[PDB]
Amino acid sequence: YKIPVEADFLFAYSTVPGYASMRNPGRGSWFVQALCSILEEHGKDLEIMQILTRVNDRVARHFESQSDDPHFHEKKQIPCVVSMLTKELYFSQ
Amino acid sequence: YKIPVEADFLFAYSTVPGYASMRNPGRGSWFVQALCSILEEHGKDLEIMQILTRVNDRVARHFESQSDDPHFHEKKQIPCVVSMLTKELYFSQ
Amino acid sequence: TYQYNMNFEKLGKCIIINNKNFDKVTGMGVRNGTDKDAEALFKCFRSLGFDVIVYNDCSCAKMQDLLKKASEEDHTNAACFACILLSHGEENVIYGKDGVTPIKDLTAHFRGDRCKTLLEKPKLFFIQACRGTELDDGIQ
Amino acid sequence: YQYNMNFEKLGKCIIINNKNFDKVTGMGVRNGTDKDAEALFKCFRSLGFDVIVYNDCSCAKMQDLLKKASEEDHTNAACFACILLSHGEENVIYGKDGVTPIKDLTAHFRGDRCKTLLEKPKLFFIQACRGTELDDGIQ
Amino acid sequence: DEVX
Amino acid sequence: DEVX
Repeated sequence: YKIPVEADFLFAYSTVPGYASMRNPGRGSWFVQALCSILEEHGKDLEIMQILTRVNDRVARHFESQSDDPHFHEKKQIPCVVSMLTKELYFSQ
Repeated sequence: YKIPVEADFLFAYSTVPGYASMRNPGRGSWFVQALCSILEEHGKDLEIMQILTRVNDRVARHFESQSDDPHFHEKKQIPCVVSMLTKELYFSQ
Repeated sequence: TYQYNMNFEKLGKCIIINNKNFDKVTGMGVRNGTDKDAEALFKCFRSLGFDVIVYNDCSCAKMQDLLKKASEEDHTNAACFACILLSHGEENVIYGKDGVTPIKDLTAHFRGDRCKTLLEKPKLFFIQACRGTELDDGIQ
Repeated sequence: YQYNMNFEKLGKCIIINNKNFDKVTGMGVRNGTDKDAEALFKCFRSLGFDVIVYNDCSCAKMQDLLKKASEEDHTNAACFACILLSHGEENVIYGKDGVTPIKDLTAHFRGDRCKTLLEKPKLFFIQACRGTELDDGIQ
Repeated sequence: DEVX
Repeated sequence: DEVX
């Protein structure tokens, strides 16, 4: 009858451990841009992992950093989903 | 055109960070038991996150530790899925 | 029996922490662009059906207390809970204006034994923040 | 929206089954892990993986196993899978001789370090402790 | 019930 | 672009 106290958590990190996260001063951070765009288009009809997987893809493909500083130039990013969910999650019906 | 070096990884941990993982000497570890049972029934027809989510549920509900040592008695467990995948994953077709 | 039960009076609370400015002593600069993030997140999650609240330039104590109180509220009629963090960060920790606080401590308030009204309900945390200094050069 | 699965092989599946441990590590026998390993072997074999089980591996061996695997040619493989069964602590897994970081094992398959698994899923299943805390549960 |  |  008991349920683990750590169960039913989900963490959608913008990036993987040890790595930085990119933010565009004019457009906002990459992860949020992608998250919102996909949610606007599929928030109601897709399962949460499907959404975040597509978010992963969007950040990974559509984005590449630009900077006069070469250290931060042409860099890439992949987000990081941590799921302790026990069920599928749909935001509708 | 470029792809992040950390992309397309998936980690299916038996438990969450900081926590132990339960193993039954006669029946095997909880996580593996659940994983195999779910894979046996749905490995070919379900997406990997659907599979691991059901594994999460099975470990969280069907299992509770038994032990003479009270420190390890009636304890619970929730696994931990870390996804850097960019697509849905089916083991068929 | 494979999906979370979404048949509740409300979908749930969505807390957005929008940290833009930081005390100089932290060594953290302004996070330009975070305002457009906070807005887009607001419009999106409001549209989903969440009761959205936006907090700005919070201290570590503010962030901790904020989430603590949220976990002490009654979520019986809520389907789920969501929290979005927008700030500077390092591995396992998030920046308030005042400094760093562990992410685990923020989320621990919503553990099953510490927030019984969100038991068996999904607890979502979206985190826009650095987790270290490494960069991904990419390939091909 | 799905990974391309139209390849000659599903991929390689490495199972590391650590049961007994060098006394200097202070870690005891992991009874039941053999039943795990066999059950896992049949499951992943049924999926279509080319499964090989390695037993009681040292840290150097585990590193070598995965390094060699990442250096193989996965051009005709849809994906790669690795299953780790051993004692562990946070961020580390036990070899017979002691501990090795999980990050080091998996880093071999990074996009820039394994070009034939680029844009292909790399799966790691890990049965091991990640600390000493226990979950008392509730209700 | 042992732990890993 | 900047980093967080």
